[PDB]
Order: sequence, then C-alpha cells, then structure tokens
Amino acid sequence: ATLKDQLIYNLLKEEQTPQNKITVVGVGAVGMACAISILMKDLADELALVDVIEDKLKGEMMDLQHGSLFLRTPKIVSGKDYNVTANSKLVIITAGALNLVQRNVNIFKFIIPNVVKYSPNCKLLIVSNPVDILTYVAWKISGFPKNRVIGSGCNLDSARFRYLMGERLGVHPLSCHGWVLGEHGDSSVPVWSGMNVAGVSLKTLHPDLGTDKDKEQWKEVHKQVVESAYEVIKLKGYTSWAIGLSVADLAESIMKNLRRVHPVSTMIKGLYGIKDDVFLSVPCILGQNGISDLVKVTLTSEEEARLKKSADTLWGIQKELQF
Amino acid sequence: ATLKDQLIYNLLKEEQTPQNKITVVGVGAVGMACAISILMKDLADELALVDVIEDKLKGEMMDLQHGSLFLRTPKIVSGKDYNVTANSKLVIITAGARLNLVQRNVNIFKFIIPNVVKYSPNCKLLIVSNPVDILTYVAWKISGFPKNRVIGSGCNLDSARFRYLMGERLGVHPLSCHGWVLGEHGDSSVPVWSGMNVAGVSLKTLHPDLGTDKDKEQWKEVHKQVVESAYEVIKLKGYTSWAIGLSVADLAESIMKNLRRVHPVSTMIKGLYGIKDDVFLSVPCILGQNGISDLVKVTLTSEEEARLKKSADTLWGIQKELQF
Amino acid sequence: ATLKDQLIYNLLKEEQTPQNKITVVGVGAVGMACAISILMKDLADELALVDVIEDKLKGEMMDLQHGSLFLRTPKIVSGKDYNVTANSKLVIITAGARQSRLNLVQRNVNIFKFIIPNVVKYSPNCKLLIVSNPVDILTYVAWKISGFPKNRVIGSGCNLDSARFRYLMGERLGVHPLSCHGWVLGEHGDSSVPVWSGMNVAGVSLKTLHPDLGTDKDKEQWKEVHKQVVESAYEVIKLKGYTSWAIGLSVADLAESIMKNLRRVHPVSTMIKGLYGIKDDVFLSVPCILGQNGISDLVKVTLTSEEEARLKKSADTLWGIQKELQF
Amino acid sequence: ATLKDQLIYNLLKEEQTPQNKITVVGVGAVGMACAISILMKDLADELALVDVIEDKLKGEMMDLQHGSLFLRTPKIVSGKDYNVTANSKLVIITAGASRLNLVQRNVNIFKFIIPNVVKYSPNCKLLIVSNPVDILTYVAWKISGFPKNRVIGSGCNLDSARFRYLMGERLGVHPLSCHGWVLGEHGDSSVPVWSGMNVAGVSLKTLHPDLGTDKDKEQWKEVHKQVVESAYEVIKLKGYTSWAIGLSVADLAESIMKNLRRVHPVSTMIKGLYGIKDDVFLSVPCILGQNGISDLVKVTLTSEEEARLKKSADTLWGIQKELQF
Ligand SMILES: NC(=O)C1=CN([C@@H]2O[C@H](COP(=O)(O)OP(=O)(O)OC[C@H]3O[C@@H](n4cnc5c(N)ncnc54)[C@H](O)[C@@H]3O)[C@@H](O)[C@H]2O)C=CC1
Ligand SMILES: NC(=O)C1=CN([C@@H]2O[C@H](COP(=O)(O)OP(=O)(O)OC[C@H]3O[C@@H](n4cnc5c(N)ncnc54)[C@H](O)[C@@H]3O)[C@@H](O)[C@H]2O)C=CC1
Ligand SMILES: NC(=O)C1=CN([C@@H]2O[C@H](COP(=O)(O)OP(=O)(O)OC[C@H]3O[C@@H](n4cnc5c(N)ncnc54)[C@H](O)[C@@H]3O)[C@@H](O)[C@H]2O)C=CC1
Ligand SMILES: NC(=O)C1=CN([C@@H]2O[C@H](COP(=O)(O)OP(=O)(O)OC[C@H]3O[C@@H](n4cnc5c(N)ncnc54)[C@H](O)[C@@H]3O)[C@@H](O)[C@H]2O)C=CC1
Ligand SMILES: O=C1O[C@@](c2ccccc2)(c2ccccc2O)CC(O)=C1Sc1ccccc1Cl
Ligand SMILES: O=C1O[C@@](c2ccccc2)(c2ccccc2O)CC(O)=C1Sc1ccccc1Cl
Ligand SMILES: O=C1O[C@@](c2ccccc2)(c2ccccc2O)CC(O)=C1Sc1ccccc1Cl
Repeated sequence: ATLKDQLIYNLLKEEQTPQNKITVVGVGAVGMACAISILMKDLADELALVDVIEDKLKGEMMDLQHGSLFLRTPKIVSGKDYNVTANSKLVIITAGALNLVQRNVNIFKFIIPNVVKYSPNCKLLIVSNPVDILTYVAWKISGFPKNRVIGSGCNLDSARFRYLMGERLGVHPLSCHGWVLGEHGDSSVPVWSGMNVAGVSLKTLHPDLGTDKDKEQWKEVHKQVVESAYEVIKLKGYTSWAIGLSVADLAESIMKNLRRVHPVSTMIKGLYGIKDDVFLSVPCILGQNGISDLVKVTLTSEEEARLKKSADTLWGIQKELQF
Repeated sequence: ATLKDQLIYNLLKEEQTPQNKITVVGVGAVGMACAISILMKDLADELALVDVIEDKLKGEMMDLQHGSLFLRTPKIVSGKDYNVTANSKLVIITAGARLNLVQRNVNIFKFIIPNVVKYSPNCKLLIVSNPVDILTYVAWKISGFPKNRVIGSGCNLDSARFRYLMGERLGVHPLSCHGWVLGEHGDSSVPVWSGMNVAGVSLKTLHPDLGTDKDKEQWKEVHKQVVESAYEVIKLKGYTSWAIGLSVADLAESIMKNLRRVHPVSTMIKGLYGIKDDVFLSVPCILGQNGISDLVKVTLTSEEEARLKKSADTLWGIQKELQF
Repeated sequence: ATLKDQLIYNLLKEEQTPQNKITVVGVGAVGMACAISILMKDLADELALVDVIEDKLKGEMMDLQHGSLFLRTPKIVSGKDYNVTANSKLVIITAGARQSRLNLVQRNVNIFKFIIPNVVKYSPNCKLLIVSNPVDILTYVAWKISGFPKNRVIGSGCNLDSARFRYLMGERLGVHPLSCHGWVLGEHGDSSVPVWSGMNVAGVSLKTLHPDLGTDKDKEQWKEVHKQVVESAYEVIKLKGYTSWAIGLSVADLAESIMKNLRRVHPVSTMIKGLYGIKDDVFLSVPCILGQNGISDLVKVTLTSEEEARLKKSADTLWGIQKELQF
Repeated sequence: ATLKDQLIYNLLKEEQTPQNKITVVGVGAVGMACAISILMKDLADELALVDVIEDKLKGEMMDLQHGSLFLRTPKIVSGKDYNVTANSKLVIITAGASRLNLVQRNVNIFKFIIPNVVKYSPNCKLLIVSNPVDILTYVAWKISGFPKNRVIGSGCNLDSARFRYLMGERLGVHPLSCHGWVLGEHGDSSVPVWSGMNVAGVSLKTLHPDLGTDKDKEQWKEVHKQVVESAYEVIKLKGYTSWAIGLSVADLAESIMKNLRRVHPVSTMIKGLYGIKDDVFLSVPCILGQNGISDLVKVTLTSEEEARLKKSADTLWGIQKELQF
C-alpha cells in the first residue's frame, strides 16, 4: 500500500464543480497583478489562468502555486485550452496587443466564444484597452445580457482622482469622494458637483471648482489623473499594481454580492441623449448578477456634452468593426 | 484661506513619524512582489522604496500610490537617498544581480548596508538577495548589528515549496503538511525526513524508506523538485517573484506583529553541528519584534549534520576570500 | 416618481439565491460568538439565525445588521421558521441550554428531533456542524436523524481542546500556538486523549527529546498541560458562567476550511467505526481533512496501547448510551 | 537541561515595550464586543482588559486566550490593577453604571479610572464609549489634563452606521456606498444632515428638496427616527447592544492605530463653532490618526441645524457646570 493510503482513509473521492471560480485571461503585467490581488483577498476557491504564450503561462502558474502555503485559494490551474476555465463565476479579460482596436477585436473573436463555451453563465469583466469599445465587442460576441458584461472603465480613473484629492486635503482617499465618468482615459469626465468630504460639497464651497479660472487649479487634479498614467508608462513602461488592485475591488463586489457602487463601463443607450449602443462609465451597483442597477447622475450641460461626444467617437469606431 | 482651510479646521500641526515603517531596497521583480504582498497584508503605516534606477523607482512608487484607495498604508515614499528610509522597523534588501555573482552583490552591499544602518540603527535587516546565506553574513559583518537583527530569507521559500509538493502528493493543504528544508538556500539544502508529518504522524516511521534511493515512491525527488523548480520557473518566465514575495511578507508579519512563529531562515549557526566558522544557514528560528530571539535545535542524523557542515565549509571558503 | 427611482435605474429584478450561505441555530453565547467570528472572517454572503426565543433572536439579528457598514456580508436574516435557512452551505447547531450528562443527552436529543429534519428540508445538501453537547453523541444523533452521508455531519469535537492545548504549550515554550503542534483526540471534554508522540515544534518531537513526557515520572509534569486543558474549561465556567470566544473562533476556523474548500486537517468528530478495534456506530475526534464536501478523508494516527484503550473505552461508553436512544 | 532548554537556544532575553498596545476598560457586553472585534482585525500586539469584577475579568481574559491559535495578537493580559495597561497607545473606556445622579455616578467612576490610566499610559489616546458619551468625554478630558486631540468620544459613530444601514435597506445599496451624517449629541437629540446624504455624489436633497421635512411625501425623517427607535428596540429585545458598537469602535481604533486619517463622526470639543462658547463635546466629522483627532470638517449647516446643536451645547453645559470633580 502507498504511504498516502497508509496515512489517510478516504471517505469519498467525488469532486464538486468549482463553487467560487475566477478566470484571468492574459498573464501580462495587468493579468498577473489582478491575479495576485485576487489571491491575497481570498475571493476565489479556484483560479484559472489562460494565455497563448505557453511557457510564460506555466511559469506564472507555478510561481503562484509555490506560494500556496501563504494563500487560501487551494486550486490554481492554467492552460492555453479553455477547458481549464470551465464553470467560472467571473472571467477577467486582460489580453491585448483604428488599427489597434481591430487587432484587439481579432483577439476577442477567439477568446470570447471560448469563454462562453465553458462558462455560459459567467460575468465578464473587460480590462483590455480601449476598454469601453472592447466591452461593447465582448457584449456583441458573447450574446450575454448587458448586466453580465462589465468594463473596468473609470474605476481606476476615479481611484487615482481620490488619491490626488486625498493628497491635497490631507485625508485618506476612502473619505475623499469624487467620480470620474464617461470614457476611460484621456476623455474622462470629472463630476465636480459630487466631489465631497463628509457630505460637504467642494463645488458649493468653491464655485470656481473645475473651471480654468480657478485660483487653486483644482482642474489639474483631473488633468493629473490623465498625466499620471502617461508618466507611469514613461517611467516604468506599463501600469500594473493600481489596475490589479482596482480589478480585485470590482471582483470582491461581484463574488460577495455586495451591491456596492462602482464607476464601471456599462451599455448606456437611453441616457444623456445617447442613442447608440456604447459603453461608458456611470456609477453601477455590482453584485452576483453583475450590474443590476445604475445611478442616474445629474450632469451639467458641459458634462452631458462630453459624454455625448465620447459616445459619438466610440460609435464612429464601433460601426466600422468586422466581427 | 484655501478650500482646504474652508473645508477643514486644523486642531494641531504636530507632525509625526511612522510607527511601523518598512523599507524595500531594490524595486525589481522581487522587491515589488514583497511590496505588494506587504501592502495587502496591512503590515506597515509607511512604505519606503529605494533603488539606483531613478525612473523605475518613481514609476513603481506612483503605481502603488495610485492603488491607495484599496489599501491601508497611508504613505508610500521613494528615493535614491537613504533619508527616505529613516526609522524603519524592517528593511528588506532585494537589490542585486539575479564567484562573480557573489563579489558584485558584495560591492552593492558595501554601499547599501552602511546607508541603511546610518538612518535605521535599530531595524531588523531581512536579506533576500542571492546568494542569500552569504549576503546575510556580509550584511551582518558590514552593519555591526547583533545577529538577532540580521535575517536571511533562507529556506522559508524552499520549505514552502516542499510543503506545496507534499500537499499535492497527499491531497492535503500545505498548511497541514509539515516538513522542513534546512541549511543552504538552493542546491545543497537538506530535507529533514524525520520531521515530516501530517497531524503529528511521522511519515518516516510509517515509511522507513522515505528519503532513500530504495523508496519505491521516490520521495527524495520531492526535495529534488524543490531545488529544481526554481530553475524551472526561471526557464519558463525569466525570474521568480510571487512565491518569494509571499514568503517575505509572511516573515515580515511575524516580525512586525511580534508573533514568535517559527520559520526556517538564515542565521549564524556557528556553535551548532560542529560548525566553527562565521556562516549563516537556515534552521528554524523564532521571529518577533527583536528579529531572531531564539532558535530550535533540530535533532539531525549524522548524515544531516555532515551535510550542513559541508555547506558551512563551502560558504566559509567563499567568504574568507571576499574583500570588504 | 419615488426618490429611489429618480436616483436608481433598474436593469433587472431577477431574485437569485445565496452562494455561500451559513445558518447558525441557537443564538446563545456560543451561537452568537460563532456568528461574529464568521462575519468578521467574510466567510458568508448570507447569514441566517434561528432560535425558539423570538425577541432575543430579533434583537441579536438587528444588532449584527447595525454593524453592516463594517462587514462584507450583505444579508443577515432571522426567524423561528426554517424557511429563513434555505440553501445554506453550512448549518451550525449550537442550540440547547448549556449543562447530569444523560439528562443533557435526553433533552438535546429531543431538541434535535425537531431541528434536524427542518434543516434538511430547506438545505438538503448542506454540511451540518454540530457544536451542542455532548458533542460526540449529538453528532451521531444528527447523522442518524438527518440521513446524511458520513462526510457531511461534522462535530466540533476536539477542535477546541486541541486549541487550548496549543495555547498552553506555547505559553510554556514561548512560541506562538501556530508553531506548537499537538493533537488532543477521542472524546471531547473530560475524557480526551493527548497524543504525546505528535507533540512537536518544527518537526522536533518533544517525546523523543524527553522520553518521560506525559508519564508520571516526568519531572517537568508536562501531563499537567493536558490536565490544564480540562481544568481551564471548568475554570472559565466558574469565572464567567460559560465559554464563548474560544469556541466561536474555533468554529469559524472549521467553517473557513469548509467554505473555501481548503482541505486542511482538523481534530473534529467523525464516524470512527472500523478504527482502533471499534465496531460500533460512534463518533470521536481524529484528524480529518475538511473541505467543500465536509470530511472527505481522515488521518490514521498511530496510538500507543494506552491511548487506544482510552478511545476504545470512550467508544464503549458512547455506544452504551446511544444503543438505548429511541428515534 | 529542561525540555525547553533542550529544544530552544536563546539568543537574547531583552524583552521590549509593546509597540501597538490597546486597553479596554470594562468587560461588560460592550467592552468584550470591542475586544473581539479588535482582535479579529489584528490592530494590537497586546491587549489589556480591566474591570472591578475580578472573576468575570479573569474568565473573559482566559476565554480570549484560548482562541490564540486563531488570532494574531500574541499577548492578552488583564487585572484590577492598572499596571497591566502600561504603555497603551489607545485606551477604550466602556465602564459605567433619576438620571442626573447617573451622570455624577459615572463621573465618580471616571475619577478613579482616568488618573490610573494616565499614570500608566501618559501618551495614550482616550476613546470614550460610556454613556452619556458626550458628557463623559468632557469628564475624561477634564480629569486627564490631555489635549483635546487625545480625548475622543464614540459619539455619533454608531448613529451614523445605523443611519447608513437603514438608508441602504431603503435604496437596495450596500451601506458603504450610502453616505449620510448624523451629528451633534449622541442618542435622542442627534441631527441628520440631509444636505450631505448621497449615493455616488448625487445629493438626495437636490433631487428631492422636501427630503427630511414634514412635507416629504416619503417621510425620510423616519430613517432618523428609526435610528433612535432601533436602539430602544434592541434593548427591549435582547437587553443590551454589543455587536454593532464593538464593530464601530474597532473601526475607530483601526484609523488611530494605523494612522489612516479617515473621517469619522466622533465627539470632539466644538467650542468656537456654531455659536457655541462653552466647553462641550459634540459629534462632527473628524480626521482620526495616530495623534487622535488632528482636524475636523466644517459642515455647512442650515440655521435650524445650528440651532439644534446650540440647544444641545446649552443643555450639556447646564449639566456639566453642576458636576463635582
Ligand atoms: N482599463 C484599464 O484601466 C487598464 C487597461 N489596460 C490594458 O491591459 C491590456 C494588457 O496590459 P498588459 O498586461 O500591460 O499587456 P501585456 O502585453 O504585458 O500582456 C498581455 C497578454 O495578453 C496575452 N494575449 C495576447 N493575445 C492573446 C490571446 N488571443 N489569448 C490569450 N491571451 C492573449 C499576451 O500573450 C500577453 O501575455 C492592454 O490592453 C492594456 O491597455 C492596462 C492598464 C489599465
Ligand atoms: N532568497 C530567495 O529565495 C530569492 C532570491 N532572489 C534574488 O533577489 C535578487 C533580485 O532579484 P530580481 O528582483 O529578480 O532582480 P531585478 O534585476 O529585477 O531587480 C534588482 C534591482 O536591484 C536594483 N539595484 C541594483 N543595485 C542597487 C543598489 N546599489 N542600490 C539599490 N538598488 C539596486 C536594480 O536596479 C534592480 O532594480 C537577486 O539576487 C535574486 O537572485 C530572487 C528570488 C528568490
Ligand atoms: N463542543 C465544544 O467544544 C463546545 C460546546 N458547547 C455547547 O454549545 C451549546 C450552547 O452553549 P451556550 O450558547 O452557552 O448555551 P445558551 O443557553 O447560552 O444558548 C442556547 C440557545 O439555544 C437555544 N435553543 C434552545 N432550544 C432550541 C431549539 N429547539 N431550536 C433552536 N434553538 C434552541 C436557546 O434558546 C438559546 O438561545 C451547549 O450545548 C454547550 O455545551 C459550548 C462550548 C464548547
Ligand atoms: N456611545 C455608544 O454608542 C454606546 C454606549 N454604551 C455604554 O457602554 C457602557 C457599558 O455598556 P454595557 O457593557 O452594556 O454595560 P455593562 O453593565 O454590562 O458593563 C459595564 C462594565 O463596567 C464595569 N465597571 C463599572 N465600574 C467600573 C470601574 N470603576 N472600573 C472598571 N470597570 C467598571 C462593570 O463591572 C461592568 O462590567 C454603558 O455606559 C453604555 O451606556 C453602550 C452602547 C452604545
Ligand atoms: O495608466 C494606464 O496605462 C495605459 C495608458 C493608456 C493610454 C494613455 C496612458 C496610459 C498603458 C499604456 C501602455 C502600456 C500599458 C498601459 O497600461 C493603459 C491605461 O488605460 C491606463 S489608465 C489611464 C490612461 C490614460 C489616462 C488616464 C488613465 Cl486613468
Ligand atoms: O469549556 C467548555 O465549557 C463547557 C464544559 C463542559 C464540561 C466540563 C467543563 C466545561 C460548558 C459547561 C457549562 C456551561 C457552558 C459550557 O461551555 C462545555 C464544553 O464542552 C467546554 S470545552 C471542554 C470541556 C471540558 C474539558 C475540556 C474542554 Cl476543551
Ligand atoms: O443602542 C444603544 O443602547 C443604549 C441606549 C440608551 C438610550 C436609549 C436607547 C438605547 C443602552 C441602553 C441600556 C443598556 C445598554 C445600552 O447599550 C446606549 C446607547 O447609547 C445606544 S446607541 C443610541 C441610543 C439612542 C438613540 C440612538 C442611538 Cl444610535
């Protein structure tokens, strides 16, 4: 008899289908930061990693596996084949390369049907850029209802904003509230009316808030949200830690059915004079069914016009794509 | 009056110093894995990063800072000057290259260590840079620290890997699979078969051939896999980072929280196993707010003692020729 | 339009089911400690509480709900009716007034006759974790009444005993209890068995270093450590009336392994028929692998002649009580 | 050679001061709920309990200690003597007993407790939970001689938490994402600041201008009324409140011990605000960190809201001027 059988008496061998499984597709800097953040937050009982570069993928899996003693996620698997992803509650897409969008669309033509085949009832969380467009692409390819296709969107943009606000005020970002909505990245919209500490509106105290003529230049806090991201790419070549942590925050709400509100990208047709199938960030209630509800933010005329212009721009791109 | 003043009435401006500061030196793959793991474990009120590559350092600092909303570490700083590391409780050294390998990290350490001791004379030093056992001795020699405050990550990771592999073979979580890999980090590490157990049941007693060539289940290969899988991971992804980062954060937890948990880390073993030279090797150590306060005297077979002694002679052979 | 509808646009109203639901039956000191520990470890997406005292039950429910801001368990419910417990992954029984032993058995069997079928009705596929005393007898009872397979009926058993043991060992050694290993097995409480051969720090056997360990000839009286496990328990009851915090922490650790499918090894009470010459349907603590199917495997500990005699004696007594129980 | 000496070689005996020590004074339901929550949040490296009931104190201590395997707080101590509390960063006071006697009786308790705490932990922060919390925070401040930054009253921290729970139930949103502030005097006279109530920075009052008035169709005023009715109801049903206060207190402790500078509604000396010029303590949003309350947020209040706080300050000072120290 084996040492195992001498030591251990087995009551049953039967294995359940995974109960709280997460898949991350793409094991680059973003994918792996999402993975480590998810693992240290105990969100999943099974983590699957998928990529096309097989050696890298295997090496990343093993490195995580070698840390198992320090974790509470007992099964970590990987493969090029999407059979390793079967029965995921949440599938996080971080893989990626008008040229660039279409190149990512082509990636998504392979990835998305494979995800759907093995986890037809999963929530999809899209991180790959440009995120708002590619969330739309994942929605179209998957055939999923809009509640189950979520884009990382402006979650990171808002986190950066709150970090910068906190620095200026001498307050932890958790107590510094403020929302950056619309299109992720360059064209995002800081909603000055919602910016507050303890329910005290900064805009009400300081009407120049968010205007060019502001003596304290509070507009620069949003400009530095965009300038931050370029600076990080310049200095280190890529962003990973902040995005990883932000994605894990979204995963927590979904896997634990928290119904917290996050600025994420959702299908926004029917609001703000937007009449096309575009995804943009608004505050959304996140839970076990993905996005169940959204907050209807009262926007100024200028805020509305910025969202509409993004919508037109995104749609101008999307209508040209071949699936 | 600014908006800040309009919003916030200041009671006092009495500026403070951190109570639980940790410094990571070197922001490569290992350093940043240590940092993120330490950050997600809430071990520090201030994290300081140091490196010689200025753009990389600034950019990694910023990247962590940008995830502040999701953390409970209110200040992350970085700098080339070791004034940013002042009054660190714990300083983790992960800088250096991944006979020549040793002398070059020694040269790095001649710059780093005096600078650390200058600004944080009461810190615990935790050495990760390879070869970790040698560089722990080097840090101890240069710092002048008492041996309790100079700790090498040593075989904490090797033992973690062993327990992972043991667990896969037995179908038990690594937490519940007990087994110690001691001595030199890397090729010459020693699996202590006599200590291997689940629920206090000795596997060697149940399976006398455990760890010998006669073993039909080839358990000896589990230790071989521990030695190898590091090479395997370097071949596949170019480096190791996550496992070491997790293991360093586990050590940091015991130090920062004064837990007095036992970990296999590299310490001065002169006086044990017939070893007379000032060499660092891994034995199980009690880790707390004063670093290594105590060590466990593992009872080793003659073969096991001979193996540690051989390592001590080898390491000393390299160390006697190093120039400080 | 209402304020809610002005503020919030609903995408869908599909009402789904909880994914990681835990029920605690009996909201006394033990049950509520279990509850707070489980809440603070983020093990559940829904917590249900059941008791027969309706006001106490509601107040406890409300008091936990009021701390929701500080937790990540979005739904806490309670009621006398078992419909609140539907679709639980794990149901923890801490019901029955605290404590002769046979009369304790008698009254807690009667309670179980009502509780267990209602639990099974609403959560046929749950794992049952029995804490109520005498825990070994009541684990048998839950298994008999429920009809569940052996893997899904777990008794808290010697989990607390072993934790107390490890605390005391750590105090004598100046080492954290996590790094002090040792197993108290067999019957929970007065008749538990400390397995001297397994006691170790860093794989170093204390018994090998110190052959008199656990014997009357031991000059350092290490046998008092196990005796103090027993004495500790009586002393806490004398001092504050009951045990709550330690048992609650110990139960949350078991829940952790089960909910997260960890396959960690814990000393818990399981059907031991087939080991140690025991041929009756008795539950006693051995080391068990715990995960999402409950107890999937158990460790076969080598016991001394004496240690084995004590388990065998316990098994004989327990079966003596159990064979006369009427179902 | 003992077994310990055979197993373990000692490098140094030099034990240090505990670095992250918390004391809880009073081991009733509140105190112990604070204790367990602090332990499960890994905020301290040493916890000390004090009470005047000696058997209960030892038993609670031992019961916590027996859970040590599942915690990361390596030293739990207790005693009637305040020497067990030495070098605490933070001392939480939950000890406490017509109803104007009640105040003087808790003052009498504080006359004994506070000087002992100060003697052994001169640099601590004081966190007062005992009721009536606003008066008793003033009392602790007065007896201790501490700067105002180091005497913190639990105040409306629990009130606000209940409010956010209730708001969250009404909207179907997690309380974390439901923002709203209950300020002023803890308990029956607290003030809900309707102007600040929001989800995602979207003011409820702007959407629904009648919010919190008697003309309000939906009577959101009920949420605040329910905040007070809830606390009476919990007492009526289980005899005391424990779990929610324990959790809210651990949250305050987390900000202080980790120097987070988060903003919490806690009781601080509000002299010089809202037309108040007496030495009284009322809840406003405060920044909490390693030196306690360093800063407060100047909430824009309506005249009605300022008037309510003024009346509270007047009533509180009325009682305080009659107290015997
Ligand atoms: N929405 C946000 O806020 C953030 C978005 N992103 C995006 O994340 C994406 C990736 O970022 P990095 O990790 O830095 O890139 P990376 O280039 O380092 O890694 C990308 C990975 O995608 C994999 N991949 C490519 N084709 C694939 C396929 N057909 N199936 C599976 N995997 C495939 C690659 O092999 C590679 O491992 C980019 O689109 C980037 O813009 C990055 C940061 C922030
Ligand atoms: N003890 C263990 O179990 C493990 C040990 N290690 C070791 O960790 C070390 C680093 O590994 P990686 O992070 O992968 O290397 P890396 O090349 O990615 O990063 C090393 C960093 O050290 C910095 N550095 C060099 N000289 C410096 C100086 N004088 N002052 C400050 N910073 C300086 C470099 O600029 C670089 O950023 C290597 O020695 C490697 O062997 C790696 C993994 C596991
Ligand atoms: N196995 C172990 O290591 C430990 C076991 N235990 C046991 O846990 C049990 C509970 O202890 P305490 O909380 O201190 O008792 P308790 O008297 O404080 O609470 C018991 C609760 O059960 C409720 N209850 C009674 N009948 C019920 C029914 N038919 N259905 C639902 N609930 C019912 C009571 O109303 C009460 O709320 C006891 O049996 C005690 O011995 C306690 C400590 C350690
Ligand atoms: N600010 C808030 O939101 C909350 C305020 N509180 C207050 O907490 C206090 C205690 O509440 P409970 O634990 O339920 O009452 P409790 O009566 O059960 O416990 C009070 C403890 O204080 C002890 N004590 C009395 N005098 C003492 C002294 N001189 N030194 C040390 N200990 C002493 C008692 O022995 C007792 O153990 C009360 O004032 C209560 O009103 C309670 C709930 C919420
Ligand atoms: O920070 C980011 O990094 C990337 C980026 C994209 C476009 C412009 C700047 C940066 C990037 C570029 C190259 C390689 C890796 C990367 O992650 C990708 C990306 O979406 C972000 S977030 C961001 C970007 C621009 C403005 C504001 C924000 Cl908050
Ligand atoms: O600590 C415990 O408390 C109780 C007990 C039972 C029998 C003998 C002593 C104590 C108890 C009695 C009355 C009221 C409430 C209680 O929890 C119940 C119980 O099982 C334990 S654990 C225990 C008991 C005896 C020896 C060793 C151990 Cl580890
Ligand atoms: O909830 C509480 O409980 C107590 C209370 C005091 C006065 C009126 C109701 C309750 C209480 C009474 C008796 C015994 C123990 C107790 O904890 C003490 C107390 O301050 C609270 S909190 C509270 C109280 C009243 C209104 C709004 C709030 Cl948020």
